[PDB]
Amino acid sequence: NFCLWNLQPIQGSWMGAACIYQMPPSVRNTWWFPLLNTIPLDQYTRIYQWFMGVDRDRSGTLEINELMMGQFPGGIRLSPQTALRMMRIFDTDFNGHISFYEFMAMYKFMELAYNLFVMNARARSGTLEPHEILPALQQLGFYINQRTSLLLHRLFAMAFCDLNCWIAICAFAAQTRSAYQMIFMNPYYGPMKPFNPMEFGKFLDVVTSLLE
Amino acid sequence: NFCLWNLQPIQGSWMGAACIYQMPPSVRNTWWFPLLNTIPLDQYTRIYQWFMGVDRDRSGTLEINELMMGQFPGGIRLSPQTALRMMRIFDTDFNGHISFYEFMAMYKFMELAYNLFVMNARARSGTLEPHEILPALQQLGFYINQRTSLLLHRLFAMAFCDLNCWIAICAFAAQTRSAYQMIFMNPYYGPMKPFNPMEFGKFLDVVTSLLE
Ligand SMILES: [Ca+2]
Ligand SMILES: [Ca+2]
Ligand SMILES: [Ca+2]
Ligand SMILES: [Ca+2]
Ligand SMILES: [Cl-]
Ligand SMILES: [Cl-]
Repeated sequence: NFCLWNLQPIQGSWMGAACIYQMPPSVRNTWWFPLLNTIPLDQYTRIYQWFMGVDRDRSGTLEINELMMGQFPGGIRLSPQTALRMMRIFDTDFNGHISFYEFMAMYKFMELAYNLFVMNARARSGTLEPHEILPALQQLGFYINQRTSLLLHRLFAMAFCDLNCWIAICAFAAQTRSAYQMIFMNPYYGPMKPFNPMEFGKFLDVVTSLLE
Repeated sequence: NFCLWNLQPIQGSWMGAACIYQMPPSVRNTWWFPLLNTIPLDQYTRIYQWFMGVDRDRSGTLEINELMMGQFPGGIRLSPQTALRMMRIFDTDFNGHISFYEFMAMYKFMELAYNLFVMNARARSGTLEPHEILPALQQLGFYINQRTSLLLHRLFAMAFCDLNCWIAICAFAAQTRSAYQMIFMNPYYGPMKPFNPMEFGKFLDVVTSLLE
């Protein structure tokens, strides 16, 4: 719009630059960084309060044991496997710690996943049946096929897939996205191509098949 | 040598061409095809006898249930997961059948893996301890790192890794090789680069991390 009363924020607004330049390069370079600009300041304090509840030794950081022990929004809990996936996604420094800014990303990611869970649990509230996994993952940007969606339900769930199992699936898909980023940063594979969600979906189908 | 008495066979000898051109394109195009030229004719009949023992419905082909039920050389047995990996490696036609030529490859692969198992089970006969997995896989051509070798022992074994568990590991590494072949055949990633075992080793490290 060119309407004065309805002006939308632009990506990379000058007002955010101060904050952005102070952030660690690892954080700024990562595929999930744009999650950070979706969070209003007024939710900052809520997320920070949550962070404090998970940070059991008050280190100002989250370690894998804290993720395994933590309660997250919507009653989400993480198995040891899933806590490790969250570390591999969000500890972009590879130091074994999740910083507050890294947790903010993880929190938003979990809230996106939770929203799609509730939206796609239509046959039975609080569970995803196998046929609901495909659309929920597509909505999140993971363009997989039916074969793959049924394989993920089988690997990560039982009849139905509860919220925790859904978050496990989403963490696997996101860790594969990080792995993809790492692989294609290797200069052996030529100049880095822009991300193509359809091509990445095919990559995710293939890597999923390696899990069985 | 230029010695008449000690002439070595050359790869792609004219005498094998008749056979090679009659083979299905899927088989000829696959990364494991050179396994086939390592098998002398006199072992043909032994492998065929073994094939017949696994082929329970005499279809002239092996299906996944036959792999799950089959006994292979060295007392090797395949879990459901590993039988499926063997299908993903060797059913290059994607028809759900392993042909005799596809089984020949699988048999040779298993014999290579079995030989390295016996060679590397030094601390205790009939088992690989975690530190023996790294050299055995390097000997097979899979250039992984220590982190990865210990992750594979953890994922696929217990204290020690028996033969069947080792074959499971080898099948995972080989299925990842097939996956790599498939991924890099996609024209999105540019002209296909020649295979580089060191670069592939790094790829295997990364994909291994996705299994936990
Ligand atoms: Ca802490
Ligand atoms: Ca970190
Ligand atoms: Ca059969
Ligand atoms: Ca076949
Ligand atoms: Cl589909
Ligand atoms: Cl190493």
